[PDB]
Amino acid sequence: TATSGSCKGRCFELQEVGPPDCRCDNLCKSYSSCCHDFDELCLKTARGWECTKDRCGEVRNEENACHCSEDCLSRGDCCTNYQVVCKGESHWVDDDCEEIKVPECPAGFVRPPLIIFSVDGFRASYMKKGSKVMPNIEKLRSCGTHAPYMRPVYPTKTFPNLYTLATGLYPESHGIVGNSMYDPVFDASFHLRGREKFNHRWWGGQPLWITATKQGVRAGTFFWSVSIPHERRILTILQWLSLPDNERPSVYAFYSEQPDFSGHKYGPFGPEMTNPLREIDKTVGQLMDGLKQLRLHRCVNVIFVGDHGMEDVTCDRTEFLSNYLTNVDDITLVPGTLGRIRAKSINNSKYDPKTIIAALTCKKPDQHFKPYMKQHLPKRLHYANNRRIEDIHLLVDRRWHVARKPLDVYFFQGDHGFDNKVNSMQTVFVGYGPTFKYRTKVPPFENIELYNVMCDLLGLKPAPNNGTHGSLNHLLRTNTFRPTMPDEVSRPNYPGIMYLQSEFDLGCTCNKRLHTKGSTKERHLLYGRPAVLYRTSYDILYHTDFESGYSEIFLMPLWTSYTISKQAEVSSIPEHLTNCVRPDVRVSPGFSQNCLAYKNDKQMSYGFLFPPYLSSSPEAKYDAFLVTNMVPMYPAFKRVWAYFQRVLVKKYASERNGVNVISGPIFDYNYDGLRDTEDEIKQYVEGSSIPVPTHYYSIITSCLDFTQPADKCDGPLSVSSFILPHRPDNDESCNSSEDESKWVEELMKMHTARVRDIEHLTGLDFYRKTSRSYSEILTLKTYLHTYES
Ligand SMILES: *[C@@H]1O[C@H](CO)[C@@H](O[C@@H]2O[C@H](CO)[C@@H](O[C@@H]3O[C@H](CO[C@H]4O[C@H](CO)[C@@H](O)[C@H](O[C@H]5O[C@H](CO)[C@@H](O)[C@H](O)[C@@H]5O[C@H]5O[C@H](CO)[C@@H](O)[C@H](O)[C@@H]5O)[C@@H]4O)[C@@H](O)[C@H](O[C@H]4O[C@H](CO)[C@@H](O)[C@H](O)[C@@H]4O[C@H]4O[C@H](CO)[C@@H](O)[C@H](O)[C@@H]4O)[C@@H]3O)[C@H](O)[C@H]2NC(C)=O)[C@H](O)[C@H]1NC(C)=O
Ligand SMILES: Cc1cc(COc2n[nH]c3c2CCN(C(=O)c2ccc(S(N)(=O)=O)cc2)CC3)c(C(C)(C)C)cc1Cl
Ligand SMILES: Cc1cc(COc2n[nH]c3c2CCN(C(=O)c2ccc(S(N)(=O)=O)cc2)CC3)c(C(C)(C)C)cc1Cl
Ligand SMILES: [Ca+2]
Ligand SMILES: [Ca+2]
Ligand SMILES: [Cl-]
Ligand SMILES: [K+]
Ligand code: NA
Ligand SMILES: [Zn+2]
Repeated sequence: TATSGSCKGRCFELQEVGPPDCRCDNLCKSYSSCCHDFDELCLKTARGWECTKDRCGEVRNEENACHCSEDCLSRGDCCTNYQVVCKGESHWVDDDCEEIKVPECPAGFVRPPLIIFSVDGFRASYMKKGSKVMPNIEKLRSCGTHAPYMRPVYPTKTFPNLYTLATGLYPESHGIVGNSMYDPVFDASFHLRGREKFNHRWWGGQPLWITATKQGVRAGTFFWSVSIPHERRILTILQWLSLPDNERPSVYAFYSEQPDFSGHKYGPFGPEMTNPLREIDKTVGQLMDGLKQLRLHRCVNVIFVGDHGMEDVTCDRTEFLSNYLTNVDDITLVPGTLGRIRAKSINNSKYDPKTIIAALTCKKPDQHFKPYMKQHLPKRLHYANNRRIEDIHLLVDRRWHVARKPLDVYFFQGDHGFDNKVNSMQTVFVGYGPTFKYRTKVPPFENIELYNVMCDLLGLKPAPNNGTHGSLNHLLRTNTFRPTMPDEVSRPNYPGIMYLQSEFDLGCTCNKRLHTKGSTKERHLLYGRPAVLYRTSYDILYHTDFESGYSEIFLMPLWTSYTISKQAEVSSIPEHLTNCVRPDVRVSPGFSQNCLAYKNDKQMSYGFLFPPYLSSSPEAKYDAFLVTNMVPMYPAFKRVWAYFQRVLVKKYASERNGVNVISGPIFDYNYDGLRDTEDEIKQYVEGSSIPVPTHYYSIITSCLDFTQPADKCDGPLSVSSFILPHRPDNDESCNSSEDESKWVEELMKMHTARVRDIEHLTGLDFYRKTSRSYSEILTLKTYLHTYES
């Protein structure tokens, strides 16, 4: 570039220029392309950041970092404390909270601006634990809308989380799957240090600044160069807010590398952390004071958000793969608070993923990581459908690291990156301004949801993303998004009695009419039938104790719904009943399973969706053993499922005052988080067309007010759900030799899920017929029961 050009009149210009011009935008530094005089003109520091009484009314000196002259407000370049020191005004933090019912903006503003104030490593518990030293942040939190915590995405690192904030996408979809990555298609490596990360090919989706710009709404920079001091970042935003109407952005971002930087050195709660928290709070105060001087403090919506939390982690708490693998030199590891393994050489024909997994599985009693093939990771992590994610993954216990060899580890006392349900990884959310609610607490929610909300705040249509638009309506005073329930694509058949017993050849070892036309359906289907959102052929089957949507294409239920009261009795299941699976006279032989395929398949057995253990009556129990209630299950998985059905369902009914359960299969052989089509299924029961699920789900709903039984609930609902992997072993559960009471519940907690996760995986839409607002239901569908204290 012709660096001999000048930044005079151009400092922090919003639109980058190309060669031969030199640049004065904030990215110039990152591209070594700033005009020669950029530091001199654009990064002024003279006299620091604060007006003093002696400077009030000064003649303007262009060398100063900020101004205390009479003309500074119209120029938009006063120091943030100018009006306090020189005009007897109060600091924003010292003013009482006053509800902001409507935007109170200068003429020419067409919408309230949005400022995203992002703090790296701001762990959720800082809001309480640091309260005495963060009065500005505490005022935003108490006066605005806040959650107790916000859940990050996995991995709980900066780049994946900030880019999720910007796009509404899971890392597997936006592509920023770690702070370090290898892309095999491009044969390229992304690192925190170096130039490859600047290549646009890494950054997928459509970030908020693009969404805005394409829709005619101007944006400030999102990236801030490390060397631009925070006070200059703030002053820059405030100068941009003073631009003419057709030049001024509507969306802005601030980023702070604190408290993360100090948290890595000192741990999350090291005594050294107080000062960083005070410093960040000071910066918030600068911004708020600056807005108040500009008459924008009741105009702009401020989002105070972190990217992830921070855990205690030390060099000694490192597991070494060289203690497990004889062949450690044949692998490449992406190390730390997660592990990702691939072959060092793609020409090495002796590398074998299975052997690596086996050598890493339950080898030391206290082992502080667990290996997975990525498709076997908990589905809630949504961490598999990208070629940048290695097939072999190590989920590392909180407080630990993994490394390849001890020499890699020859400082830090804090780190992050762990599973996003871990409490130490949670972060913060506050929204303050005219469009957010006043003095309102909202439940915890996921950061994937925020893109849609920022688009709502800006009048933008969001690009397609992984939020559930409307699930955060309860944060907002205005600009809610009101969607319609998706249209049902396939209508059910309602078959009657159409086949005689002797038409079947199952190969098994061997008022009723009111219940078959759906007379207890009100009790067992409490929220309406699920809607099927794709083209298929299915049947609704009614029974005294349960209702099902039976797929003629997959030869099993898509869903099975049943209600269990607090007083339900559990009964024995003798094996002669399990062996004598009965034809369903409503469903053709051709569209049914059989016992022979199971007898022939030495690896596959079967279970039942409605639990025979919880049958209400003799008439009713026969229904539990219908061929249309059977599902393929490996013997190892039947241990898990039997415990859930025999012990856990009744325990949850007792605790919750009844539960409604919807269970069913999931097929996701391509690990994309989406329902498989029939032609994607990789495994059948031997000699048959009976497809093998990759997972089994259950959605367990009750009354939020547990004084009301689940079947007579007048108000909001409570849900917990799971997506259990259908595996042929229990190798994931290192204590699985013990009784199920010692390991199954732990496995289930790990595989906790949102209803929305199940919806993606099944093409079903739940909760169609409740008494509740649709936005309330969408929030319910995004809920995750995390099992953390
Ligand atoms: C979370 O939300 C996101 C956003 O809604 C959901 O992701 C979408 O899911 C769709 C289904 O998986 C997917 O749709 C496919 O789009 C293809 C066009 O894709 C390009 O163009 C779009 C639009 O501008 C762009 O967004 C895409 O961006 C991806 O790829 C670039 C690299 O080019 C990456 O930088 C970027 O990060 C992003 O990667 C992510 O998605 C790709 C898949 O697109 C993954 O490979 C990555 O790992 C990463 O996850 C692209 O630039 C389109 O071509 C597809 O159509 C084919 O396949 C379907 C199969 O059902 C079929 O109907 C079509 O006929 C067609 O078939 C032909 O191609 C097949 C595949 O090669 C072939 O085998 C057949 O024989 C046929 O010839 C399909 O429509 C959409 O791209 C993504 N969007 C994003 C941003 O990720 C996501 O599902 C949500 N998650 C959950 C769990 O709900
Ligand atoms: C609001 C918002 C802001 C930004 C800008 O964010 C940044 N501006 N400037 C820096 C950043 C972050 C990275 N970075 C780091 O120093 C860093 C720090 C810790 C870790 S670690 N180790 O804690 O994970 C890893 C990297 C360099 C400085 C973005 C984008 C997407 C543009 C990044 C999106 C949004 Cl929505
Ligand atoms: C895509 C991407 C690239 C890079 C490399 O660097 C950049 N190259 N090109 C841009 C960036 C930074 C991000 N970025 C902005 O912050 C921005 C700038 C101007 C306006 S504007 N023009 O609307 O005012 C709005 C937003 C868009 C442009 C990074 C890292 C983190 C590696 C820096 C992160 C990302 Cl997500
Ligand atoms: Ca020029
Ligand atoms: Ca799939
Ligand atoms: Cl990483
Ligand atoms: K078998
Ligand atoms: Na085991
Ligand atoms: Zn960090």
